[PDB]
Amino acid sequence: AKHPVPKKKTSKARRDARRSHHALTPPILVPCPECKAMKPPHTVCPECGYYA
Amino acid sequence: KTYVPKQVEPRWVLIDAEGKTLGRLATKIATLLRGKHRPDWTPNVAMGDFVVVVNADKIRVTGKKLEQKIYTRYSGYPGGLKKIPLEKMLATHPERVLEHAVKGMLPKGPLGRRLFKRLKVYAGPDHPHQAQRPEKL
Amino acid sequence: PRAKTGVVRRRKHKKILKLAKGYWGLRSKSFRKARETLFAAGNYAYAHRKRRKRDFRRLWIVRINAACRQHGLNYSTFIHGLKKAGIEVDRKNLADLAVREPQVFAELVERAKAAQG
Amino acid sequence: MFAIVKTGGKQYRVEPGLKLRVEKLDAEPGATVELPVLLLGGEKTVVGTPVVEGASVVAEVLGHGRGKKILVSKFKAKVQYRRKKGHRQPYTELLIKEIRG
Amino acid sequence: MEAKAIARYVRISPRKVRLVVDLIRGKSLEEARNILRYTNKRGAYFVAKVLESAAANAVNNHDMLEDRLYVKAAYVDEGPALKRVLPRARGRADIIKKRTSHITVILGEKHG
RNA sequence: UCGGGGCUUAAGCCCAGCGCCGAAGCUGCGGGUCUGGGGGAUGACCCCAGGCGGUAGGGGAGCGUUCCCGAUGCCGAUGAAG
RNA sequence: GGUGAAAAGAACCCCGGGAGGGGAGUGAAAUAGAGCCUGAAACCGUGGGCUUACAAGCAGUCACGGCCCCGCAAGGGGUUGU
Ligand SMILES: [Mg+2]
Ligand SMILES: [Mg+2]
Ligand SMILES: [Mg+2]
Ligand SMILES: [Mg+2]
Ligand SMILES: [Mg+2]
Ligand SMILES: [Mg+2]
Ligand SMILES: [Mg+2]
Ligand SMILES: [Mg+2]
Ligand SMILES: [Mg+2]
Ligand SMILES: [Mg+2]
Ligand SMILES: [Mg+2]
Ligand SMILES: [Mg+2]
Ligand SMILES: [Mg+2]
Ligand SMILES: [Mg+2]
Ligand SMILES: [Mg+2]
Ligand SMILES: [Mg+2]
Ligand SMILES: [Mg+2]
Ligand SMILES: [Mg+2]
Ligand SMILES: [Mg+2]
Ligand SMILES: [Mg+2]
Ligand SMILES: [Mg+2]
Ligand SMILES: [Mg+2]
Ligand SMILES: [Mg+2]
Ligand SMILES: [Mg+2]
Ligand SMILES: [Mg+2]
Ligand SMILES: [Mg+2]
Ligand SMILES: [Mg+2]
Ligand SMILES: [Mg+2]
Ligand SMILES: [Mg+2]
Ligand SMILES: [Mg+2]
Ligand SMILES: [Mg+2]
Ligand SMILES: [Mg+2]
Ligand SMILES: [Mg+2]
Ligand SMILES: [Mg+2]
Ligand SMILES: [Mg+2]
Ligand SMILES: [Mg+2]
Ligand SMILES: [Mg+2]
Ligand SMILES: [Mg+2]
Ligand SMILES: [Mg+2]
Ligand SMILES: [Mg+2]
Ligand SMILES: [Mg+2]
Repeated sequence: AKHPVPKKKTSKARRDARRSHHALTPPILVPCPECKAMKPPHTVCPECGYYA
Repeated sequence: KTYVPKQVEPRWVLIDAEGKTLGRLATKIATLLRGKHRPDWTPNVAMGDFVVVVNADKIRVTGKKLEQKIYTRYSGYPGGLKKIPLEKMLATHPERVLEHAVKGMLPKGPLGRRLFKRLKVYAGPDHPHQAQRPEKL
Repeated sequence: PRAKTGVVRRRKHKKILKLAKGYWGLRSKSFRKARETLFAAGNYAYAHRKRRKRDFRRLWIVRINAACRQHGLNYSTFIHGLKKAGIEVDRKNLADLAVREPQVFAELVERAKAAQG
Repeated sequence: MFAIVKTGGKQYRVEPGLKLRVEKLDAEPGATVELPVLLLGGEKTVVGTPVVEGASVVAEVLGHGRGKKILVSKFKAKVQYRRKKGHRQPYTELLIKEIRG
Repeated sequence: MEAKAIARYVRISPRKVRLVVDLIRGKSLEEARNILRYTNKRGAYFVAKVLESAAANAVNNHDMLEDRLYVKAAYVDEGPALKRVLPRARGRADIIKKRTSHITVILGEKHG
């Protein structure tokens, strides 16, 4: 408001372009040795446990 | 309805250099980079012969151009204007001085820049003896 | 009797957005941006229809002069020759002969040569 | 064989048997017309003097018609001035028969 | 064949749920169940929940086999926004749009 | 930085000459409109010539929207308006 | 301000805490499903075709070329490289 403000509506082009790096990435997962299910590596998870 | 050529074929050519007046020669070279001599001239495709110059380190030039004529060169920074005289061009990179001319005589667009790539200048000769090479004058 | 705007305005707008299909961004979606674009478009074409005459007036001349010089003479002379001999043929375009049907060009060359001297 | 011919103001290369639309003509919708105008041939026949001194090319007129409309727009800015016209040029279609000449 | 499911009027901005949807478009059902299971986003919960329903329909309504169905396609569309005022400095007031989403997942048999 | 490249018995200046390129100017071909003259006993229509950049502004001819007469009519479920 | 001729306003089963859906069912029609006739535009999204990472722009126009699509054909439509 006070002082600076956009000089022009951003085009739907430039807008979406800015957003080119917004996409997510799937979580890193590995099949836990004990159970069959998936776990995030280096972590314990329910429906399972650990050795000592 | 006017004719339109098909996929041509790169005619190569071999030009001398010694004794040739820089600009005078530069003209002919350009007209060869474009078609303009090939009657199937097509201004949007590029099919002008490949040109290969040799012994460019020997080009003639009138007046006192060797000291008078100086090439400018701007870098983005302040005072970035460089003033290199002809004498120093040939003394160092000499194939350079032939380029700064023909390039300056080619069209400006994206095609023009492709044409520049069809030019091969050396101080030698001893250019890479690929294939065609019909010397001219 | 009241005559509300009704359909009239929509149809006139819609009728122009058609005309403006394929234009970049708003120039093809907004009626107002469209009309503006179309204005220039009409003038650009009208001016280019006059241009197209010259776009070939040239192309041919080069192509002619091109093959023309293979035979040792230049366009400006070639025409002096042809025009001298009264050979009003070869409306520049038809001097595509330089391309296909070369011999005939070579013929016209000698004719023009003999005419001039 | 090749044959340069003049009509409707423009010139045209012509082959035996060849469909070709040209500037409108006043002629039966099927009649035969020699374009008595002719220059050159497929075997060299330069029209030294303007026309070929004695020859011509036969052609039956397919029919008549009007070309696709062209919108001629005129617009002068700052000055509330616009004009719009639809133009459709007429043209008689031709079928080249003989090069006899 | 194919079996769809749609959760309409979900109180959550579409721009934000869309990220999670893009994350599982065309992947297996088992793959998605895991992806959405460990994706860190409020949107996952919703997209997962509609994903699950899309399965039951596939099976309990269209015979298709769980052991081999995937996300043929998916997408979110924006529904009507709840607008609210918002007191601002010097007495001015802004409206703030609490937006909303229609989430859609469509499944299909793996191969044939 | 002469627009640039580049140019020196010139691609500079002066004097002479033959060419060619070059506009939406002029010609060719087709068409429109107006105006005038002519044929048309004829409206219709045909022929010939000429005019047709345009702001303020004057004049002329049309297009669409709502409603009324034409309607105790006519179209409409084999599909109205949109 | 407007479901439909009529509530015949969707029993029952399925996923879900609910919302909301998917089937089943009513109806001439459910994309008439309940702020429900018609449902335009801006605006957001999914899929498909053409296109783009050496390129200088009032975003178009003119020409040629490539790809994709229509028709036996001459041809036409979309896109855009120079
Ligand atoms: Mg000096
Ligand atoms: Mg370009
Ligand atoms: Mg450009
Ligand atoms: Mg009004
Ligand atoms: Mg202007
Ligand atoms: Mg102005
Ligand atoms: Mg100069
Ligand atoms: Mg002299
Ligand atoms: Mg009269
Ligand atoms: Mg009278
Ligand atoms: Mg005038
Ligand atoms: Mg006027
Ligand atoms: Mg006045
Ligand atoms: Mg009137
Ligand atoms: Mg009646
Ligand atoms: Mg009836
Ligand atoms: Mg019925
Ligand atoms: Mg009927
Ligand atoms: Mg119907
Ligand atoms: Mg009405
Ligand atoms: Mg009720
Ligand atoms: Mg239900
Ligand atoms: Mg609870
Ligand atoms: Mg319910
Ligand atoms: Mg159902
Ligand atoms: Mg039924
Ligand atoms: Mg129906
Ligand atoms: Mg139904
Ligand atoms: Mg409908
Ligand atoms: Mg309905
Ligand atoms: Mg509602
Ligand atoms: Mg609504
Ligand atoms: Mg009704
Ligand atoms: Mg819409
Ligand atoms: Mg897309
Ligand atoms: Mg590609
Ligand atoms: Mg570009
Ligand atoms: Mg530029
Ligand atoms: Mg295809
Ligand atoms: Mg066909
Ligand atoms: Mg383009």
